[PDB]
Amino acid sequence: KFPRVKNWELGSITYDTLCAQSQQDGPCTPRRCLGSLVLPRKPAEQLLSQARDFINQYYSSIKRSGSQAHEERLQEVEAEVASTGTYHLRESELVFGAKQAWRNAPRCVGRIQWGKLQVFDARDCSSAQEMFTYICNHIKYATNRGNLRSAITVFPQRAPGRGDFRIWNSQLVRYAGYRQQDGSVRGDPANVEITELCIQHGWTPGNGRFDVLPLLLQAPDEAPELFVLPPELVLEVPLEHPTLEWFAALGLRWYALPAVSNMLLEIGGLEFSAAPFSGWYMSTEIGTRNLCDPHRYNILEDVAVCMDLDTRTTSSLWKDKAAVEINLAVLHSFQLAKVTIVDHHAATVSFMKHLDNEQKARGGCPADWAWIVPPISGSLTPVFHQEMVNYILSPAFRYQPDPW
Amino acid sequence: GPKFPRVKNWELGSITYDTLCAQSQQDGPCTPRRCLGSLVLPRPAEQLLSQARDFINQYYSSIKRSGSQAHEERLQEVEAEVASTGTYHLRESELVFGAKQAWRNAPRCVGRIQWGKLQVFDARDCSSAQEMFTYICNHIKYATNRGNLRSAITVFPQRAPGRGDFRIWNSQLVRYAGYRQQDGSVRGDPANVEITELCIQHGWTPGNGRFDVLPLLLQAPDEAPELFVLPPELVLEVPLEHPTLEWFAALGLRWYALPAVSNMLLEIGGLEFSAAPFSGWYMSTEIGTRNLCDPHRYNILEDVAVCMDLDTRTTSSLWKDKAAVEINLAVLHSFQLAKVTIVDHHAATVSFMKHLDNEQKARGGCPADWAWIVPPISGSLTPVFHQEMVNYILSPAFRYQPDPW
Ligand code: HEM
Ligand code: HEM
Ligand SMILES: N#Cc1cccc(CNCCc2ccnc(-n3ccnc3)n2)c1
Ligand SMILES: N#Cc1cccc(CNCCc2ccnc(-n3ccnc3)n2)c1
Ligand SMILES: C[C@H](O)[C@H](O)[C@H]1CNc2nc(N)[nH]c(=O)c2N1
Ligand SMILES: C[C@H](O)[C@H](O)[C@H]1CNc2nc(N)[nH]c(=O)c2N1
Ligand SMILES: OC[C@@H](O)[C@@H](O)[C@H](O)[C@H](O)CO
Ligand SMILES: OC[C@@H](O)[C@@H](O)[C@H](O)[C@H](O)CO
Ligand SMILES: [Zn+2]
Repeated sequence: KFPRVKNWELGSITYDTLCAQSQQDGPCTPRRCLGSLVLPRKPAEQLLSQARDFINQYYSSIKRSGSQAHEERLQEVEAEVASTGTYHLRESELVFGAKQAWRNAPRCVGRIQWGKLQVFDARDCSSAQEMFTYICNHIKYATNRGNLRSAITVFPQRAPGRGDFRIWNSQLVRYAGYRQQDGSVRGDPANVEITELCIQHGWTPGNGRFDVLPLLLQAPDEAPELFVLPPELVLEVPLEHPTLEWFAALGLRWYALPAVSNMLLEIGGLEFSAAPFSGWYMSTEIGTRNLCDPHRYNILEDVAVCMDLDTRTTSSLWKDKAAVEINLAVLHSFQLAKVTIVDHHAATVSFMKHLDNEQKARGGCPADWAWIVPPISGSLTPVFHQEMVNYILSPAFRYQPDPW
Repeated sequence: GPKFPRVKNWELGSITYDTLCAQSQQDGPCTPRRCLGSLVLPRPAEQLLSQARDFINQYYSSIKRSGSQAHEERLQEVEAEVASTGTYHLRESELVFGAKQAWRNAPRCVGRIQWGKLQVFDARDCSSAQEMFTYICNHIKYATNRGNLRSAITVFPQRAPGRGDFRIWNSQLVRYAGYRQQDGSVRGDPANVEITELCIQHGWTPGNGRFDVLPLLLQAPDEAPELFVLPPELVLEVPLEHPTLEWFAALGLRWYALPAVSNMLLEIGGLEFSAAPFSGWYMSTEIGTRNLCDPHRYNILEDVAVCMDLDTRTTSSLWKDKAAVEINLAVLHSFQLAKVTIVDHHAATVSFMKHLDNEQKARGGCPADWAWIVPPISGSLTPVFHQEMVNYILSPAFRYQPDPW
């Protein structure tokens, strides 16, 4: 019923009772576990019950359950859904809802920060142009000259029988990938498709390894529009290494602001199809995944050769060695640039503290072990040895289909 | 698409569907409401017969004689045995098939490319602890092969109704002692504190080193376990040195050659073999990362980092990451120099991906525990990290069982 959760480094045991609050099924069944899969395979009373649950969450949060304001708010929601098939959140409710979705996000290692989130209400946006203004302000606010601050901008909710507000980019800041005549890629192979979409919508493309993509922004039932981010808004960090003088000569660099723009924020049964959020990077996202993944910049071999490692065989651990120096270069360069970043040891340590906080606060914490455990040096971090329970709580961030 | 889990590799973009999970007749710990896939240990003639029937069907399928006269006769013979005795017995080749299939079916083992090449030792005639010792020594000699390691399993008599189990009390045939100190610390391997004390309680005169090989506590049916010291010449060990860090040798670290699990229950057609030690060869990260660097194991990370003169006062120096790499390299280098079979985490995960493709074609899927398959260092540097995996319980199976004390 309630799962026993063991930490194998410390021998300590907890029991997750929070998971009983899950109203949504994930992909596992008793016959097989699908916990390693990245993506999911796929009226009024329903909305009304998700709404009431949410409003109840909110008033309990401000310690006013049963108050007249609480009972009144419930009747407003009920009156509105009964008449219109939908309802609208008050700004304070949206702010609470956004924080809870972040708190409930099982794949986020940064949730120790969940209570500190600047929420921009952009629900009065009626055009792609206005979306762009809102986005620019978000980036300006969040970047803060390198003293990064977590933020989310919330655009208008989905509505029955009209197109969604959507940001076509998967991140607000990302580098282009240009498919070359011989079928290689200059730039970021993860972004070949969005790059091609930008060009087809009139963007004049650069030809570098790190060309910042323009935004494709879509207002309901309209073709998406192209907007070039002003370069002065996009803070970037040149990569150099503390001891390897040759490393800077690789011409490598990365952007400061990690901002997801393709996810759906669901609150009280309402869905926000455009609600970009940003925090700050954990170094391995850049050093290990972005730069070392075989299907990303894939620079492992190049670095190892610069290090004169023996690439002929796997047992020299040339890959492990290069990867460490790359992550070290990312930490060093961000610190030298005074741009907020957290290494995977510090991050995982703070996540453990978060598990403890949430255990006392809520009786558990949904966590996806495969995502929380860093992509290098797994068992060198405390989260490796910590069992975790995964489940879906609402409010939630969800994946949604690419709008094209 | 099909009504089966869609499985994606995100590096290559390739898609398979697992149809093999349909053959699973045993529930795991997950439900639609929550995934417990990360938990290490999650919680009658009628039942025996259906399990037995199922395995006999598996056996005859594998020899391509499903539905044959010998198939139906074997089914009848098993039902009649269970009818008169309450249990039944495997033919020798059925045992070999079952032990191989249990290995093939093990979601947590990355070494499964080798599954067809397992030497199965039949020790179902064993009738004493002394005899178990002989069989185990023989296993260790055969499997070690002076450094050219060979996969093997030795199978002792099955669990019998109204008779005590054959049990090996040790969790591995070879493991190091852990001596609790008066200051509260542990000398040796902290993993082994309890078994070390049980050995002493049973009359073992304890050492006082960091790497004292443990004696075996062996239990024949309905008898107190008996203590047996392994003759040092049978236990191959490898002193650790580093290819370029000349001081690493001075740390006096070492590890044993033979990784032999000895406390898992082997289950085949409902028959339960409570003592069936098996052994392969190490993947280097088992020694280098887990045994030597786990905080609750030898915990040598800080020590090595200090010798490397790293900044252990801040996480951002990546001192743990650097030291861990050199320790893993020392493990590989030393085993290679000593000519003792070992496989690094890159070569092992590449072979497992090949194994996945083999099993996709052969069986339509492969049960795999992602958390265990992905190595504890350099995770996304290996191809298995980017491979989605479906986990389920197939039988024959290796299973955990409670410590006999
Ligand atoms: C403040 C510092 C933050 C850190 C250090 C952090 C860290 C991370 C990391 C390492 C991941 C794994 C992503 C990947 O590897 O693809 C992740 C995912 C995620 N984070 Fe955060 N995060 C932060 C802020 C935020 C904020 C402000 C939100 C929402 C308001 C958020 C919500 C999420 C969600 C929903 C995911 C899952 C993304 C996906 O599945 O693609 N995080 N986070
Ligand atoms: C031949 C070379 C082999 C390699 C490289 C290999 C590799 C591995 C590794 C790295 C693990 C993870 C164990 C841990 O991290 O605690 C494992 C687990 C396991 N292996 Fe193997 N293995 C090999 C041979 C075998 C054989 C011969 C068998 C049985 C006939 C076997 C059955 C198992 C089982 C049942 C587990 C799960 C153990 C547990 O959950 O504690 N393996 N293997
Ligand atoms: N769909 C999809 C899909 C599948 C796997 C990974 C993905 C990207 N994951 C998020 C990557 C990312 C990038 C920048 N920033 C952040 N980020 C910011 C705060 N927390 C995470 N996360 C999407
Ligand atoms: N019960 C239990 C339990 C929980 C976590 C880890 C554990 C040990 N896992 C096996 C370790 C191990 C040691 C030597 N050899 C092998 N081995 C040999 C062939 N394949 C794996 N495996 C047991
Ligand atoms: C197949 C596997 O689930 C996939 O590669 C996951 C593994 N863990 C991850 N962990 C993080 N933090 N980010 C990721 O994209 C992934 N990808
Ligand atoms: C808590 C977590 O499940 C536990 O530490 C697991 C993770 N993955 C593992 N993987 C392997 N190969 N061996 C292990 O012992 C573990 N331990
Ligand atoms: O080129 C488009 C891709 O970046 C995009 O499809 C992402 O894979 C997707 O949005 C999930 O991140
Ligand atoms: O010292 C006792 C332990 O080694 C023992 O309890 C093991 O943890 C157990 O047998 C499973 O590995
Ligand atoms: Zn699961």
